Amino acid sequence: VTGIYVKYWIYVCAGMFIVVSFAGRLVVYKIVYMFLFLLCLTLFQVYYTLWRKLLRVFWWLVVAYTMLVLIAVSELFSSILIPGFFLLACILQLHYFHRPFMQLTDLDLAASFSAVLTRIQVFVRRLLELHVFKLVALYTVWVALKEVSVMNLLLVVLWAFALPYPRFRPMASCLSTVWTCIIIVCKMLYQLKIVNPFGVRKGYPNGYIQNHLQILLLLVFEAVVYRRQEHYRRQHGTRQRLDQDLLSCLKYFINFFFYKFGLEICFLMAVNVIGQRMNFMVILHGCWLVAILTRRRREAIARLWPNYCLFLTLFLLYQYLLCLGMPPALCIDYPWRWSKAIPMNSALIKWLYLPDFFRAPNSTNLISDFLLLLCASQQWQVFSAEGEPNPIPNFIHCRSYLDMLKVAVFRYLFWLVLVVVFVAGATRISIFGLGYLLACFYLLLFGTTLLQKDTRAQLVLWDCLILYNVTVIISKNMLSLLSCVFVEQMQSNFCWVIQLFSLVCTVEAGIIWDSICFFFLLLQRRIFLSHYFLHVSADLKATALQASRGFALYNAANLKSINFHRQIEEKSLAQLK
Ligand SMILES: CCCCCCCCCCCCCCCCCC(=O)OC[C@H](COP(=O)(O)OC[C@H](N)C(=O)O)OC(=O)CCCCCCCCCCCCCCCCC
Ligand SMILES: CCCCCCCCCCCCCCCCCC(=O)OC[C@H](COP(=O)(O)OC[C@H](N)C(=O)O)OC(=O)CCCCCCCCCCCCCCCCC
Repeated sequence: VTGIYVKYWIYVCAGMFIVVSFAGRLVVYKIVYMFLFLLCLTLFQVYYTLWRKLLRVFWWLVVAYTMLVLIAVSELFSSILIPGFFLLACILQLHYFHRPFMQLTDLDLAASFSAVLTRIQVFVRRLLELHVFKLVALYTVWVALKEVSVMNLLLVVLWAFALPYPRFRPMASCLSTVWTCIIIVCKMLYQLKIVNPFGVRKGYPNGYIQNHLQILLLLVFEAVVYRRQEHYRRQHGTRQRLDQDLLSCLKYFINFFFYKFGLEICFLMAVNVIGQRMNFMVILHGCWLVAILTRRRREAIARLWPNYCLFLTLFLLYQYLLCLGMPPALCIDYPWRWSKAIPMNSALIKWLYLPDFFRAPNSTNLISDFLLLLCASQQWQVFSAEGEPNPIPNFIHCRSYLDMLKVAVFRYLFWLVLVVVFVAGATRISIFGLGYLLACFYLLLFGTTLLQKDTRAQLVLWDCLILYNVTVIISKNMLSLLSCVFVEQMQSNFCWVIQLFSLVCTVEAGIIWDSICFFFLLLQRRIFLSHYFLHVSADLKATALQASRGFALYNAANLKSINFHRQIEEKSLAQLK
């Protein structure tokens, strides 16, 4: 207990200070002073100016806060109790939990706990991108959803154009913390009962500042993790190691999952956002995806990556700005929505991503675009971060458990892809379904002969098929307009146009079979290039070289059987004679 108190002390003080909220209405003593002190301490910790370099000043400021609280001190039956408890807690933390805390800040379960803690800390530190990603998710899914307005666009923009540029990431994070503190102050200011009628607070439960508090808590947790990693670091290959057992391969993928499949995952996330949003902006996304994908060689992808990333981040910023525009203070309306008889209506203004007060554009899909941005930034980092033919004969045959998986992946997956293509084609009625069915049929008929072909024609035909699939994706995205904007009019005019395509409105979901088909096709395209498949193709060629002997052996067996029967009949007839 003494060690726990000496170690985990400041957290109790922070919790006690935070517990001072919901003190009826807004009182400067209740919030302003305490909230300002907590914000100053948190900002000092984030910037490491005092709370991580002059913690004596931190203790002095804690003592000063306790003195101010004392100077400040059923109406007062319970209100006079929380300040006393907070003062007592601060005095206790300053009595014994101050010097040992500063010093520390400068049974088979034991081994398991040690291993779990070491793995978690190593992951948080080395794979700091994961932490950054969690903080980004908590800073985007809240600002873009809860309070979509000014005073939250600054932090969103800062992080959005900090993620693809890690050189700006550290200071930007600190700036975000400062901005969060400012937002918190605003949330504390607007909660007062002195308003009486951008980004108004309108505090209902006075739970209306939980977003900024959670963002600050996540930032503090990330900073604490980084500081602990630095303290541990100051104190106290894999590819060849792949082919021993399943555990080694699992650990190797845990290490370098993104390094090899980042482009595939980014394409999959682009398809996912395309499916989820389904608008004109998505038409732009699809056009740019085909533009990148047309250049087949990876070096062209390297050349065109920075343009992709910059275009996508500026597109995200434009989307967020377009979400919040023309504040309702000026009662004038947008240059489109008049009382005129212009052909546009509510359906088209919903489809076309435009700001309208009657139907504000959705703000729970920017998350998918931001995830795509994160994938693109990680892949840009990977791009900037730049014998087996002996083993592969030995996985052509079976060993402990890695060989079975290798043969099931590099040999028995070319047919699962065809099965998935057939299922996708036959599970939804359209012209695209017929095209998928015909492609699957042709591939299945000419499977083995295609496998034994050289890599060139194989990649040519595979790229043709995947480009047809992405063309189908973009065509469905295009026709979603006529599927939703002009449902009744087109239905009355023509019902066969609704027959030939899936005209239902989508509004993970939507094009799911198509997405997995795209995934499997891209995976098989990647497989066709690895060395592992080379000697599987060699085995197929060897099987082709055969088939001049099986017929001979069947004939030999037939001759053996017929001659045995003949001999027994001759014995019988000799007996008869
Ligand atoms: C939400 C919480 C989840 C928590 C999960 C915890 C468990 C999962 C952990 C995830 C795996 C983490 C693996 C990290 C691997 C780091 C590799 C690494 O730093 O590269 C090696 C480093 C740095 O090389 P470089 O300068 O970039 O390039 C050198 C050269 N140019 C080249 O081509 O490269 O150069 C070096 O020489 C340094 C080598 C250091 C290697 C560190 C890893 C050691 C082995 C793996 C340990 C952990 C494995 C996973 C455990 C999983 C447990 C379930
Ligand atoms: C309720 C029903 C549930 C049904 C769920 C079914 C689950 C099925 C899981 C199947 C797992 C297979 C996924 C692995 C993905 C394979 C695709 C892939 O990664 O390509 C292989 C890549 C590409 O080659 P390369 O490393 O770059 O080669 C170096 C160089 N380029 C060269 O070639 O020169 O690099 C590699 O070659 C790496 C090869 C590693 C592949 C290992 C696969 C492990 C499979 C794990 C299956 C475990 C099943 C457990 C069953 C439990 C039952 C209770």
